[PDB]
Amino acid sequence: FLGFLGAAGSTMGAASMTLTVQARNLLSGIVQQQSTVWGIKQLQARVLAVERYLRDQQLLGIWGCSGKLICCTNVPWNSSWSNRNLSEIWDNMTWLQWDKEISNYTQIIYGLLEESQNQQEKNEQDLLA
Amino acid sequence: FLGFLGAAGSTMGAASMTLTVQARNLLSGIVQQQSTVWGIKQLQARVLAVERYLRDQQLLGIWGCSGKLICCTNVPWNSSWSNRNLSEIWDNMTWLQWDKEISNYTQIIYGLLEESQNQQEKNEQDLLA
Amino acid sequence: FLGFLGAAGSTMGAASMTLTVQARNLLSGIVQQQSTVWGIKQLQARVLAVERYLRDQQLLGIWGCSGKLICCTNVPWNSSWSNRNLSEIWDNMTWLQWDKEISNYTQIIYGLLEESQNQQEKNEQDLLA
Amino acid sequence: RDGGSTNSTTETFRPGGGDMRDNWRSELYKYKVVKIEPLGVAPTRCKRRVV
Amino acid sequence: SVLTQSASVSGSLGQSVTISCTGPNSVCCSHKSISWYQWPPGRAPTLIIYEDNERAPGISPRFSGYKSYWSAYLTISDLRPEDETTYYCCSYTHNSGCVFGTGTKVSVLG
Amino acid sequence: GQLVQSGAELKKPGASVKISCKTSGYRFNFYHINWIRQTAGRGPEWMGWISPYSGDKNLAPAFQDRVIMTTDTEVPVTSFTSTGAAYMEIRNLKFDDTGTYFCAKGLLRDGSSTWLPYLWGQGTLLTVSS
Ligand SMILES: *[C@@H]1O[C@H](CO)[C@@H](O[C@@H]2O[C@H](CO)[C@@H](O[C@@H]3O[C@H](CO[C@H]4O[C@H](CO[C@H]5O[C@H](CO)[C@@H](O)[C@H](O)[C@@H]5O)[C@@H](O)[C@H](O[C@H]5O[C@H](CO)[C@@H](O)[C@H](O)[C@@H]5O)[C@@H]4O)[C@@H](O)[C@H](O[C@H]4O[C@H](CO)[C@@H](O)[C@H](O)[C@@H]4O)[C@@H]3O)[C@H](O)[C@H]2NC(C)=O)[C@H](O)[C@H]1NC(C)=O
Ligand SMILES: *[C@@H]1O[C@H](CO)[C@@H](O[C@@H]2O[C@H](CO)[C@@H](O[C@@H]3O[C@H](CO[C@H]4O[C@H](CO[C@H]5O[C@H](CO)[C@@H](O)[C@H](O)[C@@H]5O)[C@@H](O)[C@H](O[C@H]5O[C@H](CO)[C@@H](O)[C@H](O)[C@@H]5O)[C@@H]4O)[C@@H](O)[C@H](O[C@H]4O[C@H](CO)[C@@H](O)[C@H](O)[C@@H]4O)[C@@H]3O)[C@H](O)[C@H]2NC(C)=O)[C@H](O)[C@H]1NC(C)=O
Ligand SMILES: *[C@@H]1O[C@H](CO)[C@@H](O[C@@H]2O[C@H](CO)[C@@H](O[C@@H]3O[C@H](CO[C@H]4O[C@H](CO[C@H]5O[C@H](CO)[C@@H](O)[C@H](O)[C@@H]5O)[C@@H](O)[C@H](O[C@H]5O[C@H](CO)[C@@H](O)[C@H](O)[C@@H]5O)[C@@H]4O)[C@@H](O)[C@H](O[C@H]4O[C@H](CO)[C@@H](O)[C@H](O)[C@@H]4O)[C@@H]3O)[C@H](O)[C@H]2NC(C)=O)[C@H](O)[C@H]1NC(C)=O
Ligand SMILES: *[C@@H]1O[C@H](CO)[C@@H](O)[C@H](O)[C@H]1NC(C)=O
Ligand SMILES: *[C@@H]1O[C@H](CO)[C@@H](O)[C@H](O)[C@H]1NC(C)=O
Ligand SMILES: *[C@@H]1O[C@H](CO)[C@@H](O)[C@H](O)[C@H]1NC(C)=O
Ligand SMILES: *[C@@H]1O[C@H](CO)[C@@H](O)[C@H](O)[C@H]1NC(C)=O
Repeated sequence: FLGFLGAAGSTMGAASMTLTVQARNLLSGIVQQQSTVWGIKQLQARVLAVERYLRDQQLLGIWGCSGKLICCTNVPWNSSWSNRNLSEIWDNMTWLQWDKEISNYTQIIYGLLEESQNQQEKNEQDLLA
Repeated sequence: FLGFLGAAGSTMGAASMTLTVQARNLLSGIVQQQSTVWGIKQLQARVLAVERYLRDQQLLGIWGCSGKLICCTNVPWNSSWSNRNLSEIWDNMTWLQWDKEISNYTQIIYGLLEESQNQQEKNEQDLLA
Repeated sequence: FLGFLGAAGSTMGAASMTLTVQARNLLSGIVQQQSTVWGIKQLQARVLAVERYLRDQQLLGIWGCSGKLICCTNVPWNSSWSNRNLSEIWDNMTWLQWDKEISNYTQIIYGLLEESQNQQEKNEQDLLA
Repeated sequence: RDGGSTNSTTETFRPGGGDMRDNWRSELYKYKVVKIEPLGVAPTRCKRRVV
Repeated sequence: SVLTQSASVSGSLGQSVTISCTGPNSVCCSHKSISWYQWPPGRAPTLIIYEDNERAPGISPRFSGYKSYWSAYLTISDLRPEDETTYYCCSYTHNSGCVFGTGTKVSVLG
Repeated sequence: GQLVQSGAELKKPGASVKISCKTSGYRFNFYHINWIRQTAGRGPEWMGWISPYSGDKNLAPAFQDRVIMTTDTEVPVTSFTSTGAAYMEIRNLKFDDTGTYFCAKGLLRDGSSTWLPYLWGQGTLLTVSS
């Protein structure tokens, strides 16, 4: 085990096997004794952390993945996003340059995910006799 | 696509097909440069939003629906809540007058949901040989 | 029904059948009219509640149990944690003395849970032809 | 109490109100603050569905 | 009483031995719990077996209980010197106190 | 936990005697307290049990009219243990009542054998003679 962000320079698969370390060490909780400028700061920072966490959890849930970590979808990979095969992506690039290469088309992928999940749920509603 | 609350006057089914727009646009995140009365306000409002969101997510989870959006239960629809058939409800009323008609019995339905889910989980615990 | 923490002195099973009362009454929401020392206090307390709740929900999700309440794992009960059989544990001790007896080994159990769930998800990723 | 004299002979009591906190203890004597740890791990004969 | 045990039994070191416990249908066996106790004469007993089969905390796996439709049994495997004493079975349900058997004295030879 | 019974008493036939059973090392209020006797002529005989929590008693028919079982209220020690005391008074003693009497703590807080005597005291010897 390498620690938080330890696999930042690793291959995307090597980092993917240990995403849970980074995901867990994302939320802290650093007690207090503020009972002041410093207090205003500590209170403001407190909110932003769980705020980003809950935004990400909201996104995970509105994609059919409220259970976090690893999930699959019904959305096909449109070749226009990236033209690299599987070996190249998972054993030649790290997650950083990957998100750099796909940041152009991230929100479109997010929309495709939400819509595929909504159609799956409509099918579930249809799915009884 | 009509936008946030766009189907407020639509039939309950027409709005039900696009609940995800309203559900997604429920959480914001409006950065800052407060580094004051205005700051106290912005900080206080920040909390209340995700607070209501987490109360609703708590309710969703304690009903067996932490995955959000659309889910079904084992609770039968007691006719005393509303006497309208399916066509009338889903193609004659909007969600607003619906929640007005059922607000009398909302909490009872919530209790039935939580208890049915708890019994399902007890059955799951029983469910191994 | 006994109420919040009503089964604190009950057997672990008697309390286990009604964990949902304690779990639900864990999150409040006590409005406001602070529009002051009292306001600083009420704002600070507001954060800590949902903060602990979200830490617990984070733990639940990183164990494969974001649906809350009752879930099972692939982790075997190592006898070194406690040597008591099933009858003794579920019908002779309460949850308080239980958590006292197992507090020595809680974090190890949590790590075993997270790792078993991660391996299950890796298997899921492998699980298509 | 006073300062300890010859033991068990006589005991003398004078009233004081040295601090204000004792009044809070006088009305907070029955209360106590605890935090809920809603996370319990326990052994059952249950395993999750195999992948 | 009406719950009869084998009056005496003996077993060799490292072997096993079985004690019986039977009586009328009013006391035995189906729908009635059986417990086993090690009860040296002149001393307080020790619970070995409860709920027919389920052994008391800390009891060695050498001890086992088994209840059929006509009789109940207590099996001691890998006999030791300390197993040489007196043993009792009890018939009980929930609202009725213990009903003890006639008793069995175990002797460990060799 | 430890169960400590009263020592020993000598009583003439027709008299009464009261045996005590002081408890410690466990929550006295939670486990039933049973009273069981042992005589040379009739063997082991279960007499009855009493709940320190509710006061509910269950006496064997042979002792329902001459045995009185009582309990005190538990004296807390920490939170998971306490000290307590139960008493059994047996009257109209006869020669066949001579023997050893035991109080015993139950097995489980819930289940199919809650009252089942699990933790036993050292016993109190009662002699009936002239
Ligand atoms: C940071 O970046 C660097 C650089 O990108 C990256 O290093 C790369 O890591 C990847 C995987 O993590 C490597 O790919 C693997 O390479 C493994 C090692 O190759 C073995 O073979 C070498 C040749 O051995 C011959 O010669 C020696 C004498 O020299 C002789 O004794 C032998 O018998 C044999 O004839 C050998 O020298 C080499 O030894 C180095 O490494 C070992 C530890 O493994 C160490 O003990 C030595 O001291 C020496 O430093 C090594 O033994 C190879 O095993 C592996 O192939 C298996 O695994 C893959 C899965 O990964 C399977 O699919 C496959 O089927 C095999 O089972 C794989 O090829 C890559 O070579 C590294 N280097 C690069 C790319 O330049 C770091 O990991 C990055 N770190 C982080 C944290 O990001
Ligand atoms: C706000 O509230 C209003 C009012 O409540 C609401 O409007 C209602 O919307 C619902 C559904 O959204 C409507 O119900 C549907 O009606 C559809 C339209 O009816 C068609 O038929 C009309 C008659 O056509 C004849 O005559 C013409 C000449 O006039 C001729 O050429 C034809 O060949 C034919 O002979 C026609 O005039 C009408 O045209 C209007 O609408 C079209 C767009 O559809 C537009 O282009 C025109 O300019 C004109 O404005 C229309 O073509 C009907 O198709 C539909 O039936 C199908 O769908 C349902 C599922 O919805 C299926 O179950 C069914 O099997 C069919 O496949 C359905 O009946 C209702 O009529 C509206 N009006 C009311 C209730 O008064 C808005 O939607 C609300 N908006 C929001 C945002 O809340
Ligand atoms: C706080 O702690 C206390 C102490 O630990 C705890 O009390 C224990 O609770 C557990 C379970 O909650 C009890 O275990 C159960 O006991 C049930 C009651 O036993 C029945 O039998 C008694 C004997 O009856 C005979 O005698 C009477 C005359 O006296 C005669 O009429 C009868 O016909 C019969 O011959 C009886 O006296 C007793 O009555 C008491 O309780 C009833 C309510 O039940 C009340 O009406 C009376 O006034 C009196 O107070 C009672 O009827 C028993 O039913 C049960 O067995 C069933 O359930 C289990 C599952 O629990 C099944 O597995 C099993 O197969 C049976 O179906 C079980 O044995 C235990 O006895 C209590 N006492 C202890 C441990 O000392 C509290 O619950 C705790 N409370 C909290 C909130 O934590
Ligand atoms: C894929 O992307 C291209 C270009 O962005 C777009 O035209 C097309 O509609 C997308 N979907 C496909 C090809 O299914
Ligand atoms: C339905 O509601 C009525 C009235 O509120 C109530 O009496 C009844 O118990 C409920 N449940 C049924 C009918 O199953
Ligand atoms: C169980 O615990 C012991 C002691 O903590 C440890 O040595 C062992 O590796 C653990 N796992 C087992 C026995 O599978
Ligand atoms: C039950 O308890 C015994 C000792 O009382 C222990 O050796 C055993 O591991 C426990 N678990 C079982 C038998 O599954």
